[PDB]
Formats: sequence, structure tokens, C-alpha cells
Amino acid sequence: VCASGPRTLVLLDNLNVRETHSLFFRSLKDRGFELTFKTADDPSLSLIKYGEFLYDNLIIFSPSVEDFGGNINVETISAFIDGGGSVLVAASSDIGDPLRELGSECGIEFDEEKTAVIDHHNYDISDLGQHTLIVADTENLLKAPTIVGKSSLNPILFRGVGMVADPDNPLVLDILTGSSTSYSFFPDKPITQYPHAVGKNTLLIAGLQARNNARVIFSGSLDFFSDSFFNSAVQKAAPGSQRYSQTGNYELAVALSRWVFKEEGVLRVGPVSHHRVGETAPPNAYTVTDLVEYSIVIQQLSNGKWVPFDGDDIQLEFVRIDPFVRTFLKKKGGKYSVQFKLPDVYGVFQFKVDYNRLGYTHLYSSTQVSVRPLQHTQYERFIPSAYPYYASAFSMMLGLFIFSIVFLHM
Amino acid sequence: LEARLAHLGVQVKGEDEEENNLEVRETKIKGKSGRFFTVKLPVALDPGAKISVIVETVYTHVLHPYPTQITQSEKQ
Amino acid sequence: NCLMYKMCYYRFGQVYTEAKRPPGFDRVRNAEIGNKDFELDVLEEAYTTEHWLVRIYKVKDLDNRGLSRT
Repeated sequence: VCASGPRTLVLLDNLNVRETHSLFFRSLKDRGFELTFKTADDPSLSLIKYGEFLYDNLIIFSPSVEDFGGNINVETISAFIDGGGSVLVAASSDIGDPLRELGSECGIEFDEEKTAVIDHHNYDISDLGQHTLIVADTENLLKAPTIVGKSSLNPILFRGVGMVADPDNPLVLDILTGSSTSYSFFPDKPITQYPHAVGKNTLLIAGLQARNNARVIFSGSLDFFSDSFFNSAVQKAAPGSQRYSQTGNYELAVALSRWVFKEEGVLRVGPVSHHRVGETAPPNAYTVTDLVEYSIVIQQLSNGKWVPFDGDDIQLEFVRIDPFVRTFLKKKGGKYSVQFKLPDVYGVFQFKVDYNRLGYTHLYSSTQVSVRPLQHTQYERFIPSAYPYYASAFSMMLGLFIFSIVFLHM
Repeated sequence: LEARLAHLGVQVKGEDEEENNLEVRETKIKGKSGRFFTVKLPVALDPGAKISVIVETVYTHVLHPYPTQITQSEKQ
Repeated sequence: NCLMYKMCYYRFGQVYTEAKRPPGFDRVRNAEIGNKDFELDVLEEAYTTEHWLVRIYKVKDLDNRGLSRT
């Protein structure tokens, strides 16, 4: 089970992209995706027909295009993302305006056209003499093996347009920052203004995890995916630099493509159960200071198979407005469960589970639960501190009886 | 459609519509899937005779909106 | 610019409340409202009754992309 279907639309700006990227599309069709290749200018393009989506995934290898054909629009690609489709975008120095508008609607701000990422210290020896083919060190690669793959990677070659993640947007995934020395500017023209991006703020690859759990990756370089950089060796041009027999471009491209298309980090929430400990079923309402067991099952997509989740650190909350209790759910009996005593306070509480971890799917679960005060029958009875007060009334009624006996018959 | 058949009526071609209604019974033929109905004719049909009958049926829910959702200004 | 004023007078600014009065005349304040054209950003109009006597809005769910609503 791929958590999105195989139906994939490829948008190319020229058909020779299919020949020059053959290894990538081979390494994607071999996963069972069902590609179709269309020119991004083609008037027959559409994603929605009669309100249904015609494709489950979209790949926009169309950096230079000023407008999409047909009814494809940044408003339509926005509605596609809000529909839950996954999108892959590759820019370049040819970046056309609508890719910048799409970034602005995602919150990833591509620099101007003609701009490039520059790095005068880590440009590759193979650079054309402009110091814009940069060897991005894997020290910068995000610490998220679900995204970037669990194996080690040799340095990776990038050549493209830097982008800035808007600090206003919390969901943005800073996957591959530029070097501390790199920056983005017009390479020919002097630095009159302040750069758009400078230092480690420069992003080469950035991701998005939407609240509907849509995923988008914006790559700053198409060439990044090319067979040239897959086959090329790599060596920093400055002296004292090792030569690596192969770039890590390929394994990282595969791991990214697996992430985007919901092949890793997909999590599901199954049934949730709560009951009074020792009972088998939930009461309509719990009492103050009752003792309740809570159990949940969480599953993970592995090789397209759902399996019980491994994660250790899941936390339950018990919330009225602010959280009253927060505790780790223990992994027991194939389930996640905890036993705890309800707070001293009645109200309409909610159980929450909020397993938000980098690269994993945002899991949210909530069950509303009213906690009611004690019933009048449940109050404490025969309190031994009060025996004098019981013996008082059971003296008074006896005195009254004996008096009613004597008074009438004396 | 057999799941969605609301009504079936039959009548012989002829003006006495209130009386030309034929009697129909729901019937099952051995070994074959689907609902069947047996219609009793008013007079038997001889070898080389013929008769014209009119079958009228009404199905329900068989028109499905597509698209399933619209704004106020869109049509159905 | 408060929430209540924006909920009461949404679209109302274009209603011909009377024949002798300009559009957006308020029958109770006897005043032409000052801020006639605006968009609501975190509410969508769910139902306005025939005479607009009662208006109910749906508070928009959190923006899907993490953009800010401004």
C-alpha cells in the first residue's frame, strides 16, 4: 500500500529532460509509479476534471516556463496540495515567475531570476569557472533519516537557485542548508544591496509537511537530479581536498523521492479504547478521582505493509483547557496504554495524543470524556468520628418513647 | 438495477387502462441470478399469434450527482 | 474593526435598507455605516436568515499551509 496512488504527472520544459534524467525516472518507474510526460506548455494539461483529481503525484521539472498550459495554475496547484497530493518542484537560474508564486504560497521564497547560489570555498573543481557548482557538505544534511535515508552519503553536488524559508511558517523543513560561506546573488553584478540569503540561511532543498499531511519538496537545482551529477566524481577545488569516486546525489534523490511519495514515515492511528480499570467497557461518565485505563494502537507503513509502530516517546495528555496530566504511554501487549487516576476536578475533559516528530506523519487523536462529581449515594457513611451524633438521635428517640409510655400511664 | 426497481407495471395495448393491467408475480427461475417476474396473459398465445404489451418501470437513486459538490453559482 | 461590528455589517453595506435612504442605512442607528467594504478572514458566512435578524458564522479551520492570515 502506497499511501498515495501511483498516478504521477511529469511536467517537462523540454522533452530532452526525459533522456537526460533517464536514471531517475527508471529508479521511479521501478517502484511501480505510472508516469506520464507532458510539456508544461501543453494546452491539454489539467489536474481536476469534474471535481476529481486525475493524478496523485505531480513533478514540476519545468523551471523556465512563464505559464502553465490548460487550467493548471498556482491556485490549482494550491488546491491540489490542499487535496492531499504530493508535489515535487525543481528550480534553476531560469526560474520563471509562477514557480516563485508557488513558493510564496508554500512559504519558500526563491531568489530572483538569473541569481545563483555562490560559494567561493566549496565550488567543485569541475565548475565552469563561476564558483556556482557547490559541493554541499553532508554536515548540513538534516538530521532526519526518514527524509534523507539512514545510510551515509558522500558529498552532493548542487547548482541552482537559493531559497529562504520564511521564519513566520513553523512547518517548513530545512532539509539542506548552504554552507556558512555560501550566498545567493547576481554573480556578475556587485553587492550593492544586502543578499537575499547569506550563510547557513541559504537553503538548497526545503520541504513542507501540510496539516493535511501533504508533502512538498522544492529543490533549487534540476541538474541535481541529472544523470551527469549521478555519475560525476566530486572533489573540492581548494587544495587538500579528497577525491570521492562517486557523489551521494543518487541515494539522496531516491530517499527524497521515497519521502515525498509517502513511502516512509507514514503513520496511522487505529482504535482507541478507555475504560474504568477492571471493567471491559467505557461508562457514560467517569467520577472524580476514578481510575481509568487508556489504550491506543499506532501502525507504521513498512515496505508498503502496515506494522505495529516502534516509537518509544509517545505522550498522552488529559486536557480541560490547559493539560492536567501528561505521561508517557507504555508499549504493552502490542498497544500503547497507561493507567492513571483522574484529577480532582469535574468537567468535559479530552484525551489527546499528539505524536509530532520530524519527518513522521503528524498524528492527532482526541476523545471527549465528561468527568462528573460524586453521586449522593457514594458519599462516606457511618463515619466513626460521628458515632456520638448517631447515638444522640438514637438516644432521643428512646427517651421520647419511654416518656410517651410513662406520661400517659402515671 | 434490480436493487433499485421501485415499481414495475404492465398493461396490454388498449384503452381500458384501469382494467388492462395484467397480473404480475415476482418469480425465481432455477439457477439464474437476478429477479424475474411472471406475467399472466388475458388470453393464451397460440402458435403464430402475437400481442403487444407495454412494460413500465421506475428506478430510484440511479442518477448520481457528478461532480458531487458545487457552489451556489455552479450547475448540477 | 472589532469582531462584532465586522460580523453584523458584513455585506450589509450594499443593502438598500430604505427607498429614501442610501445603501447601508441601519434601521436602528439611523446612520450610514462607515466601513462598507471588507473581507472576513477567519470566519465564513454559514447562514444569514431571510431578514438578516440572526447571522451565524463558521470559524475557519487553521490554514492548511502554515501561512499567516493577514
